[PDB]
Amino acid sequence: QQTTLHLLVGRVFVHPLEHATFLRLPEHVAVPPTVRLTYHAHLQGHPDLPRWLHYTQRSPYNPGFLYGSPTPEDRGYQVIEVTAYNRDSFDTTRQRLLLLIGDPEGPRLPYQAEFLVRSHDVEEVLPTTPANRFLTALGGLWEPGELQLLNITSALDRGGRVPLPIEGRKEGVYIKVGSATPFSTCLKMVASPDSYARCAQGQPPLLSCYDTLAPHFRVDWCNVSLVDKSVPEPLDEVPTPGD
Amino acid sequence: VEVQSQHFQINSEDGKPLFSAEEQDVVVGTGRLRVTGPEGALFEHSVETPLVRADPFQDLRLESPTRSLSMDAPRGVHVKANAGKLEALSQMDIILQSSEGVLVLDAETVGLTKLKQGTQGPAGSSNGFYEICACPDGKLYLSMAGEVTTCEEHSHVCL
Amino acid sequence: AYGKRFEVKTVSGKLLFSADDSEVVVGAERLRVLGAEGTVFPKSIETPNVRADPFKELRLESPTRSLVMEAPKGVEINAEAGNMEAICRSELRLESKDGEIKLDAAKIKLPRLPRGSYTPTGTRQKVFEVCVCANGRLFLSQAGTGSTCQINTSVCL
Amino acid sequence: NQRPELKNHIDRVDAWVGTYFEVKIPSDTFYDNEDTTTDKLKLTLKLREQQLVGEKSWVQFNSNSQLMYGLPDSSHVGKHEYFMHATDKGGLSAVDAFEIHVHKRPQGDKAPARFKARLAGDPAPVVNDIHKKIALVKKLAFAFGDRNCSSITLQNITRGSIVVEWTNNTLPLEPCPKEQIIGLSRRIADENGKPRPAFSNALEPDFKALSIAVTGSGSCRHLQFIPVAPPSPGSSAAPAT
Amino acid sequence: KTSITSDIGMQFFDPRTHNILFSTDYETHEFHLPSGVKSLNVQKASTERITSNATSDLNIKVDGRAIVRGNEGVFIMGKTIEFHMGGDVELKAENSIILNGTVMVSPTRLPSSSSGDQSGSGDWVRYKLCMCADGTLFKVQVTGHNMGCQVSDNPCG
Ligand SMILES: *[C@@H]1O[C@H](CO)[C@@H](O)[C@H](O[C@@H]2O[C@H](CO)[C@@H](O)[C@H](O[C@@H]3O[C@H](CO)[C@@H](O)[C@H](O)[C@@H]3O)[C@H]2NC(C)=O)[C@H]1NC(C)=O
Ligand SMILES: *[C@@H]1O[C@H](CO)[C@@H](O[C@@H]2O[C@H](CO)[C@@H](O)[C@H](O[C@@H]3O[C@H](CO)[C@@H](O)[C@H](O)[C@@H]3O)[C@H]2NC(C)=O)[C@H](O)[C@H]1NC(C)=O
Ligand SMILES: *[C@@H]1O[C@H](CO)[C@@H](O[C@@H]2O[C@H](CO)[C@@H](O[C@@H]3O[C@H](CO)[C@@H](O)[C@H](O)[C@@H]3O)[C@H](O)[C@H]2NC(C)=O)[C@H](O)[C@H]1NC(C)=O
Ligand SMILES: *[C@@H]1O[C@H](CO)[C@@H](O[C@@H]2O[C@H](CO)[C@@H](O[C@@H]3O[C@H](CO)[C@@H](O)[C@H](O)[C@@H]3O)[C@H](O)[C@H]2NC(C)=O)[C@H](O)[C@H]1NC(C)=O
Ligand SMILES: *[C@@H]1O[C@H](CO)[C@@H](O[C@@H]2O[C@H](CO)[C@@H](O[C@@H]3O[C@H](CO)[C@@H](O)[C@H](O)[C@@H]3O)[C@H](O)[C@H]2NC(C)=O)[C@H](O)[C@H]1NC(C)=O
Ligand SMILES: *[C@@H]1O[C@H](CO)[C@@H](O[C@@H]2O[C@H](CO)[C@@H](O)[C@H](O)[C@H]2NC(C)=O)[C@H](O)[C@H]1NC(C)=O
Ligand SMILES: *[C@@H]1O[C@H](CO)[C@@H](O)[C@H](O)[C@H]1NC(C)=O
Ligand SMILES: *[C@@H]1O[C@H](CO)[C@@H](O)[C@H](O)[C@H]1NC(C)=O
Ligand SMILES: [Ca+2]
Repeated sequence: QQTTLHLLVGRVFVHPLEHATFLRLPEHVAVPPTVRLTYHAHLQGHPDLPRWLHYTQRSPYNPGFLYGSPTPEDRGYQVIEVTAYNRDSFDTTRQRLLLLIGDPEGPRLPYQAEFLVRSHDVEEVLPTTPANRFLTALGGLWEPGELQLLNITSALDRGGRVPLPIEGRKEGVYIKVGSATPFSTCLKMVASPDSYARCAQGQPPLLSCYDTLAPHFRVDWCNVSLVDKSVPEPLDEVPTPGD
Repeated sequence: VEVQSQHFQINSEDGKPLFSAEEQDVVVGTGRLRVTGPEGALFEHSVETPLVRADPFQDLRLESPTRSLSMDAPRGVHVKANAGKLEALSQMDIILQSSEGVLVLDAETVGLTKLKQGTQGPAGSSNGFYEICACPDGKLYLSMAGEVTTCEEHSHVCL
Repeated sequence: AYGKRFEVKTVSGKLLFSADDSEVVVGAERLRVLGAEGTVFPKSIETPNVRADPFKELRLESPTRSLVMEAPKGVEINAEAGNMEAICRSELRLESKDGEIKLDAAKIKLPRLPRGSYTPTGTRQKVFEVCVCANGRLFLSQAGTGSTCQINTSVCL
Repeated sequence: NQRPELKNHIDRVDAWVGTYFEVKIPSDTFYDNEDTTTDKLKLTLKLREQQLVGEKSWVQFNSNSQLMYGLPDSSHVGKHEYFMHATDKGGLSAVDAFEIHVHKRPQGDKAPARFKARLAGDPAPVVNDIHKKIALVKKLAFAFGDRNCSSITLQNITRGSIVVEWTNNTLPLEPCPKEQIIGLSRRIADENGKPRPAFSNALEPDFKALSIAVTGSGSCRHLQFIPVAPPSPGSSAAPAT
Repeated sequence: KTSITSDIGMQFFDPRTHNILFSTDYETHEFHLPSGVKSLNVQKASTERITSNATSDLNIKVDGRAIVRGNEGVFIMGKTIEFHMGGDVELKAENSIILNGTVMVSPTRLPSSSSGDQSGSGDWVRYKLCMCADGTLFKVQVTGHNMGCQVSDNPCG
């Protein structure tokens, strides 16, 4: 029933929920695609998940997903209970997960870039292979350096709009990538006010260096947030208990 | 009236705690709270209780102002009223479904308000029409339409 | 403080706080709960009105049990702009011990009745057929033998 | 033709008492398989069940341009619900239920500036006609030179003669900025209260303008702005203990 | 009793940190829910979803009427949906009622004709039900004997 997982503060953690684990079907057989499941995870002893966790699922046929980046104040031991609820036989099953929020290892990541991928949805990015493909595609522009995901969030949580299904329009996702090596000239130029001025009236964003994410990743280029975490925030004042 | 101390407490006459405010967090020991404000409580995410009552107001009103209300229970949904009545209204449709089971209509009298009329003419095509029969089990079944009665001809279905 | 009842009131007289033995009355015009994972009330709630926020949908769900609703004076269900769907799996029972069932929709469909099968001799049980009186009240009559849905005495209007 | 889908919800329209409020229906609220946009559908507003909204109601829906406009009354504080029906050429209708909040302004009684304009005639037709009130507010905004009607916040209409009092929502709450108040006074009338010719031209031909006055409120409640004021006496509360 | 009368009310703050732990000036200091409450009695609960425990029912007990209003539809799911109505059951739609699935009816309570009650000579107005291909129901007048569902016109559109 229970399972133990390891998590690092300020990093993306994804644990897909699949019919095979909950329905406990035989390994040598495959679960029929006609089955339907609607999981609902919640904190133990409480009716919903904490702030830093998120649950998403497209259709009952598709597998569910738990994601989110733990916050430093949420370090320790946590228990998450998942209640799978079949929609055909109307019978439920329960499972537990144990999460141990560790601590980040190695040097800090002080250079962060927030993108906006309009060619993918939060369901198609959570699995490991698309995320790795995106990381390798972005590695060319940020070379030298290694990129590790820091935050993934659906656009609908950021005041987005449901897209009209005309040809291929999708909600889009926000991906935050952190690294320790300083940005190249291309990323600095993209974040320059000239691009903002250009797309203010409708001119295409300035892009001199060769793109690599295309055509598999249509990215809104003049909306890319650059954050430098060098010179960290000063210590906040604290009150000493009086006599 | 300003009370400046480290631990404020209100007890019963015997000594059972009734209320306590300190640096840690406020605690209500009587096991009941009551807010008399007209705006009422404003929750954030969810509420987990095993019983919802309507005090002496004698009227409960569940409402979803701009989206669809929905109930759910895997073991079944029960609605009870010893001396009341059910009035289901809808401006679009009323769909009752059962994937595998039956639809029992237990009532001494059942009335159908709206039902049009059709002239009985042999010239029309027999196909595309059916006649409803009810065998002593209680279930209903269909028979191919015809100029004469045919319920007894296809009475094998509920054997 | 000890005693039987502790209260706070304004000069005109208005209970801003009162912690008696039974309950703790608070005069706040609006209580706000800011929990992120929800709140748990072991015993119950007592409200005359439940109203979802104007961006979400109410959902009275029980995760692994049945939902029982009691209302002695009657139940009314309204869906002003949508179907009043009711999906089950085992049995959908509409009971009325000493009343009636009325269906006032503009049309009625029953598109899953078990289709019959042809039998030359058939069976001998009297398969009743359904016939409607003048005022819309249904009744059952014996299978095709002599008379028709007639033979009803005076039970319908 | 499959019935139109409700791609995006509205579910909330905010409004404050007195100020003119208007909302344009977004271009992706509805979507049909053929028309493919809400502007090609037929939008209508309904109160409840299927009954229509009366022409005397404080909320009106201009369907051809797909706009909703209104001026909530002083006694309509609270929450209301409505329905938006989208009908295509095939007769299929999609309904979206939304809710309108009418709330009192945060500066309801702390407004630094309170105005007053006197108009000859009767106030009975004006009070019970939303279109006339909208026209009056728009004419006032045009007279002041500001094309945005959302600034003016009407408060009261009296009997006998049409005496209308309002505030300027743009004006800061604290402290009272006297200089633009006196500039508006110069642009609107003279020192003795006789209206500026531009004001008379703008207000006409709806009503007849005779005189206006501007008093103080908020922090500087002891000041009158029309240049006939004896401004020196204020609170005048200086006792001796 | 132990009464306090004032224009504002009692206020308690810890001298060590000088933070108001509990004030009765609700407008300036909002009220936070104190831990340990088993039941709550509020005038209006603007929640978003009500759930029972992982192993308990959700009982809804009232004494008067219960009014349910979903402004965009009311959806009910489960295994066995029951309506133990003590009076009348009135489904009043406006476009159609779709009685999907197998339909049954109690024969022991419905008025069933008996054999040997041909006393009524007068042929009162009566109808026999009929099931169109698409699903719509329509009644046909009964005149003679041994007649079924043959109709020249098209009643079900
Ligand atoms: C993020 O970046 C993408 C593409 O790079 C933009 O589509 C998106 O919104 C757009 O933002 C730019 C400026 O950042 C703006 O020029 C675009 O049009 C404006 O829209 C505002 C909306 O109020 C108008 O007032 C203004 O006159 C322009 O027309 C805007 N696109 C749209 C469709 O609104 C960017 N989002 C954010 C939050 O920056
Ligand atoms: C409520 O008060 C504000 C004051 O902040 C008014 O805004 C000003 O309105 C006037 C006329 O409506 C405008 O002319 C002001 O714009 C400025 O005007 C000067 C000339 O006076 C120009 O030289 C400037 O270039 C600028 O255009 C405007 N002030 C600002 C900062 O926008 C507002 O109108 C008033 N409400 C109403 C209903 O009149
Ligand atoms: C990863 O992205 C998510 C996207 O939602 C971030 O969650 C958001 O975090 C901010 C910062 O806390 C929240 O804003 C404010 O949070 C405070 C609590 O500190 C709260 O009191 C305020 O009311 C306000 O909510 C924001 O709400 C939250 N988003 C959601 C949907 O809850 C998250 O912080 C990001 N994490 C990292 C490491 O980048
Ligand atoms: C989930 O919530 C349900 C709420 O019903 C919990 O079950 C209830 O637990 C309480 C314990 O405080 C039981 O009260 C006890 O009842 C017995 C017998 O009546 C009585 O002798 C005791 O003095 C006490 O009052 C209550 O009966 C019980 N109800 C049901 C229906 O089981 C349950 O424990 C909760 N589970 C978790 C994991 O939180
Ligand atoms: C009355 O109940 C029956 C039983 O569910 C409904 O039949 C169901 O109708 C839907 C839609 O027509 C079918 O879904 C379709 O299934 C096919 C595969 O067969 C798939 O290719 C389509 O994309 C679509 O998903 C469903 O299979 C069918 N169920 C059965 C058991 O036949 C019927 O629609 C209900 N009547 C009304 C008026 O709603
Ligand atoms: C008229 O008023 C409306 C709202 O009161 C203005 O729309 C927004 O106004 C706020 C603050 O006034 C700005 O921050 C937004 O950028 C405005 N939205 C836009 C411009 O799309 C509107 O700009 C006003 N128009 C005039 C001519 O004053
Ligand atoms: C904390 O200690 C410092 C000593 O430097 C003192 O000045 C300060 O007042 C203390 N904090 C509080 C809240 O009293
Ligand atoms: C001004 O409005 C208030 C609102 O309470 C009303 O009582 C008063 O009669 C109004 N005065 C005039 C002159 O219209
Ligand atoms: Ca809605």
